[PDB]
Amino acid sequence: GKPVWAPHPTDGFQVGNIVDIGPDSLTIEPLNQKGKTFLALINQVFPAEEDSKKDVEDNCSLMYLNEATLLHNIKVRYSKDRIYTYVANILIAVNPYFDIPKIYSSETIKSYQGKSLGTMPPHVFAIADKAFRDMKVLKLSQSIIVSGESGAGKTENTKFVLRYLTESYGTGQDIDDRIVEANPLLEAFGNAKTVRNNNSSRFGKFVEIHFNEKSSVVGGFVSHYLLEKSRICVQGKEERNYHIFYRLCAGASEDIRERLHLSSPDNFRYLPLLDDHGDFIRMCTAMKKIGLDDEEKLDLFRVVAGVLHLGNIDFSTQALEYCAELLGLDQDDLRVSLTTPLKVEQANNARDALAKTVYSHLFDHVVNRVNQCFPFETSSYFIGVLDIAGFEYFEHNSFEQFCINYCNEKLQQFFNERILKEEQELYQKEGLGYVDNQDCIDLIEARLVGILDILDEENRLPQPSDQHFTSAVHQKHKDHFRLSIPRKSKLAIHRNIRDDEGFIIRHFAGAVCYETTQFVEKNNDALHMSLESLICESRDKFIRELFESFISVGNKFKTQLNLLLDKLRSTGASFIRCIKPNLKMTSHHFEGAQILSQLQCSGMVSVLDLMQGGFPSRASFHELYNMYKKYMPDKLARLDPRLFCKALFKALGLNEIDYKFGLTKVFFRPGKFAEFDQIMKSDPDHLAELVKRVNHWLICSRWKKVQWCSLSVIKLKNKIKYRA
Amino acid sequence: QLTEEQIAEFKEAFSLFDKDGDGTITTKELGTVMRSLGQNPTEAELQDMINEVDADGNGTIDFPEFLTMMARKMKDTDSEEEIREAFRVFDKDGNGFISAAELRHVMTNLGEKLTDEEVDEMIRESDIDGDGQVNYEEFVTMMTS
Ligand SMILES: Nc1ncnc2c1ncn2[C@@H]1O[C@H](COP(=O)(O)OP(=O)(O)O)[C@@H](O)[C@H]1O
Ligand code: BEF
Ligand SMILES: [Ca+2]
Ligand SMILES: [Ca+2]
Ligand SMILES: [Ca+2]
Ligand SMILES: [Ca+2]
Ligand SMILES: [Mg+2]
Repeated sequence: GKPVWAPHPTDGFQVGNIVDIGPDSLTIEPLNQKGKTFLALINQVFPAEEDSKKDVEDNCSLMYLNEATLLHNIKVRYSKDRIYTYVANILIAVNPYFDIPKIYSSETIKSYQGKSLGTMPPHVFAIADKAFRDMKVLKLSQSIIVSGESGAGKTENTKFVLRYLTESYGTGQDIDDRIVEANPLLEAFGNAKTVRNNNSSRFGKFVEIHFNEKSSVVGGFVSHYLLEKSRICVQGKEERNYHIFYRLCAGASEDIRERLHLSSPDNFRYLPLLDDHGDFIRMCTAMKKIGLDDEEKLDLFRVVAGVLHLGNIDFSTQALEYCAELLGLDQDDLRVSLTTPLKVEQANNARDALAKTVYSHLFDHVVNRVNQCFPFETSSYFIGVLDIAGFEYFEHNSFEQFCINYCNEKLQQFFNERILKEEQELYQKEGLGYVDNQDCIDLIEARLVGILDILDEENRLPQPSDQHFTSAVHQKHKDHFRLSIPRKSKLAIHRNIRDDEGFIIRHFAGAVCYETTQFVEKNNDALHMSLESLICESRDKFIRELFESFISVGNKFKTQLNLLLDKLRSTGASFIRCIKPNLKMTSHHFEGAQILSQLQCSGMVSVLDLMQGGFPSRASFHELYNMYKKYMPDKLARLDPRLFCKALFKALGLNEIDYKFGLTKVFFRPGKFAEFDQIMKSDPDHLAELVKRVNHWLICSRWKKVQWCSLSVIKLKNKIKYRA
Repeated sequence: QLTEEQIAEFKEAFSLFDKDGDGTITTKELGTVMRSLGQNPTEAELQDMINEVDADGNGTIDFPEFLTMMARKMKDTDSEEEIREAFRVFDKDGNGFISAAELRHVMTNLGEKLTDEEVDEMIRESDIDGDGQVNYEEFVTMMTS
């Protein structure tokens, strides 16, 4: 029969033919591989678009909207350097891994201003404009949630959003500049080279642009989440510490270099297409532009350098001299603090915990300092852009992944609620007529009985243990639908993990097996009081002000996340789903299964499932008229897309169940657009005959349209007189 | 207010304003169609009329808002004068009959695309008494169909 899409282990889907049908699974022959057969579940074989060469800007224009046809549409577009595609209001953005021309220019920015979604090609600029327009018209704060794996393109698209908004609707001066320079400055202190991203954000952010009642920019505000503390001291083989460290070492003047006792990064225990020298220059530029004087800039530099030398003390004399000097401490006070009777391992961890605490508090200071550069007393609305990593494959899932996957559960719920709301409003407006993950959220975060609280309890015990904590989780949530023991896994390596050494959580994106070693220690952000007192009595004013025994990481983040959701829930929301095409940072390399998996994990396939419940195919009268006028008589091709479509509906006699003539679009039940396309592609003469028998009605419709239009103009004329 | 059928007719007439369709119109489209049918409102008059229903403040108008904008208190005698006035928009020389050439003028002013043969067909279908022209009675009958 007709070719169909069927699973492919590396392409996600492949073309094949159904050669046999079973009650559970179908037999598929891959295209041209006669003799080769394989089995697929019925629910994993999908109809394909007859035209395999076309692409559509909005996936709702496909005759068959499923995960396979969507994968293919996005694939075609990507191969033509069209990285952006809609699923109704949702933007899918595939990372190109190269600089595509024209599409980010200031002149392109201008072409997007004031345009409705779908009047211009899909773009991050269009999502940004709709958010400004909705804020102004609806008088409602707005959020743009940009999601995806590390290296998917979240930070870049966030920066495109902020470029667009300031250029289009900014003040003209000096606050616009500070909005676009804020993040690159934060990236110095919060970004790092990882194995997934050369410029990975090791923190989450919500960046708000605030407006007055006249929807004019009055300020900005940045919230930050979960700075990766462990990277400060140790990093993986093919990874780096935060950019600042290398930028300072590379680009500082000889004067600063002597003051801070700096060398090449290879002289520091804590430490290419990476231009550290150039980036330092750009950083100083940003710093001056946002209003940092050289004193503050150097106060920042000294602390950074102080942390570097601190890491050079192993259990050194010169490093101790430099560190105590820069951090404003007495050498002896510091030496004692790192050794009071301690073993070598305990001494390393004291030095490391101080370095982490100092740096993290510096990052808090830098984020606050940035907010101090575009402050506001009051505002009416904001447009906020959320840039945080979601679920992603790790071979070992520890506490960091636990926190990020918990965040994803809460944000995915918001997305689910919002996408449902958007669809309901459409069906009601046009006259067309779920499974929460709250239980998984509750497992993690509920007071007293949730994992976060159980973890905190362990931290407070006289002898905390990862194993005691893990067992407490398993006993409390033995029968929870979302919780499982590793030895139940289908994968051998999970089964190697003892009951008290991990657990499985059935997250939105799929089961995750957590190894719980180090959960207790990772949940604690506190610094020992012997170390905190030391740094609090620094001869230096700046080091004292950074700071002016247990602190829960998980519950601190829960508080932050709940505040974020309060904000998000008060906004109208738009969603950009970013997609990493491969694991190699290379352009023109579309890895179908990797991309398919992202589409599944981020909830897009679920969104498609929802739309198959109603009218998944949606086409404007203009789009249809352009597609099908060539099949009709010249007389009909001379209308007027609305009347053209009206005449088709009348001539074909399309039923009210399958076809909805909307306010501006035709809405089709599943399979019905394909049936309509089929009707249009037969049988020229019979089609002509169907139009013929509708002729009188069509002439009358034409008459009345113009007759009732002139009556409208008379009433409008008379109204203007009534008002005068 | 209006009957279900009147609303249906005005919705089709609204597509002539809302050409990109779309579903909404501004002051720009208001004036063009108005000028296309021999009316000449100023921009302040358009702006002021828009103000009633642009509630809003965005300078755009949807179909229910358009119907409200056309609404006003009317005498017993008013709606008949308006229909007579609509006929005169077509009957440009005031001889009581709409000719093929007069319909073409109106059609083409409104951006309608059809051949002269199709303009003649329109006249023929409305032309009940068969004299090749559309008088007031036939005009009304067609408008009421
Ligand atoms: N639209 C784009 N155009 C050009 N390059 C891009 C684009 N999106 C991503 N990149 C490249 O990919 C890298 C990773 O993108 P980034 O936005 O940092 O990912 P994420 O924030 O999702 O971890 C960037 O540093 C940049 O080199
Ligand atoms: F590496 Be990214 F900023 F998720
Ligand atoms: Ca319009
Ligand atoms: Ca309005
Ligand atoms: Ca005449
Ligand atoms: Ca006649
Ligand atoms: Mg990022």
